[PDB]
Amino acid sequence: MDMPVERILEAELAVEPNDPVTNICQAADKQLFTLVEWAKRIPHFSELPLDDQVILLRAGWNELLIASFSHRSIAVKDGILLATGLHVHRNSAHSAGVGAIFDRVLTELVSKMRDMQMDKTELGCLRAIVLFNPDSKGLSNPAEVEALREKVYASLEAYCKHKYPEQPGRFAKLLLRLPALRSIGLKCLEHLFFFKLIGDTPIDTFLMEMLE
Amino acid sequence: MDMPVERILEAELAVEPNDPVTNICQAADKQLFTLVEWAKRIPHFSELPLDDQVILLRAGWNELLIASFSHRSIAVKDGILLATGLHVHRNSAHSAGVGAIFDRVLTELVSKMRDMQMDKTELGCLRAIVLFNPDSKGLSNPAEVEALREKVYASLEAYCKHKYPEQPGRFAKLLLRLPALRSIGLKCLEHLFFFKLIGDTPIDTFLMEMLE
Amino acid sequence: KHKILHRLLQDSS
Amino acid sequence: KHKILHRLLQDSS
Ligand SMILES: O=C(O)CCc1nc(-c2ccccc2)c(-c2cc(Cl)cc(Cl)c2)o1
Ligand SMILES: O=C(O)CCc1nc(-c2ccccc2)c(-c2cc(Cl)cc(Cl)c2)o1
Repeated sequence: MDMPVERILEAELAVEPNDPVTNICQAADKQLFTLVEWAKRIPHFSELPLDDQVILLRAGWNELLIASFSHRSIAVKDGILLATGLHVHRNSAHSAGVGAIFDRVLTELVSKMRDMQMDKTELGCLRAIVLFNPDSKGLSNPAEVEALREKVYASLEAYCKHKYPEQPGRFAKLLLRLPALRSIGLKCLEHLFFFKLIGDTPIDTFLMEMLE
Repeated sequence: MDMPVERILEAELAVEPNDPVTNICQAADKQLFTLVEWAKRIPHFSELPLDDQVILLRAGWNELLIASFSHRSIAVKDGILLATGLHVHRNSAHSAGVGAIFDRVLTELVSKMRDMQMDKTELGCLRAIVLFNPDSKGLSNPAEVEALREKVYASLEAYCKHKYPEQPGRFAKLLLRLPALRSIGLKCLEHLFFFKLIGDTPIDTFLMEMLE
Repeated sequence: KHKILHRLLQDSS
Repeated sequence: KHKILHRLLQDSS
């Protein structure tokens, strides 16, 4: 295999851990460092030119962080588990004025992951697909990233057909959480740009750099 | 079949046709009427409660219109073909100040449809999937819409495996244009809200109603 | 009050 | 000038 699911799963395992908006932002900044470590352990990522590694993560980071804390939250009720160890409940999120986007994360991502019991190899592969985004602007070789995307979802199809043979639509189902992910990532990003613009919230240096 | 691709293809065939932003907006308003006609010819859509039919189209319309004019544009170079019969070139789009989103439509949708020769049954099924969006807020029975989504992408998988057996990754590839679609739909929507807010552009009544 | 959408969706044609 | 991202991405670990 040019893209074995074993190594993608290891990537995930290797990086395994009062204003709620402040908490969320501390966690996000913490996990930005862990994101870079994760990406390097995805097969072939580190072999890309540094400029393209930068473009993919600049393009992907918000969706990659959202995919993690969503999957990490499956066993939680009406709330998310942060990397800091702190659970945030929808009541808290609503009371800080981020209820709507918070409800979207619960209903479109967390719930859907719990319902189908999305395993960690599957989270891995979805995040790998999101990382290898051939639509990212300025890539020196979009075909290369497209071909890496192709190898990830071919391995994912085969993992699903083998591991859950009883669920013939599981592969499609996994791929059909990516639009919601794109959508929630863009609304989250619009919120962080607002927290920044306003100076309501402490934005640590690496989060800050991803918002410039 | 509970969701045969024959009928989805017929739906597509049945509805087949200077400020460029004005032109785009006239076309959009024209096609909103054709969208409703299209939706009714998708199997099971008309059987949903009127309230849910409203919610799905309110949720879907922008992506449904973008999917159409993108596929309609495959044979066009560096431009889109409107339903009005008018081609818009990227030079025009850039000169009206909508180059960036216009380039996104070309690079992420039109080009990708041309490259893979996305056929009309496939456009049909992708639009059906987008229509049957179980994440839409306020649906009386999300499970029903989820189950209709499931039946569309099962038929699509089978159409692809049968029609293009040489391309084992074609199904995944089709589903992996939906995130870009979600993304471009939201940026298009943000533009139209700006044209409206500003009174730069004539917004006809039905377009106007979809922006309230 | 989605007047126009509601009307197009009732009409049996 | 993505200073912090560039530095984390060079470091061989
Ligand atoms: O603990 C982690 O793994 C990271 C937590 C985290 N990371 C983001 C984020 C969103 C988008 C981009 C980058 C980080 C968010 C977030 C969550 C909600 Cl419900 C709302 C908002 Cl505005 C943000 O939370
Ligand atoms: O002729 C048709 O089939 C419809 C044309 C059309 N329909 C939208 C639209 C976008 C979003 C929502 C609804 C309609 C647009 C559009 C295209 C660009 Cl490149 C930019 C923008 Cl801002 C809009 O063009």
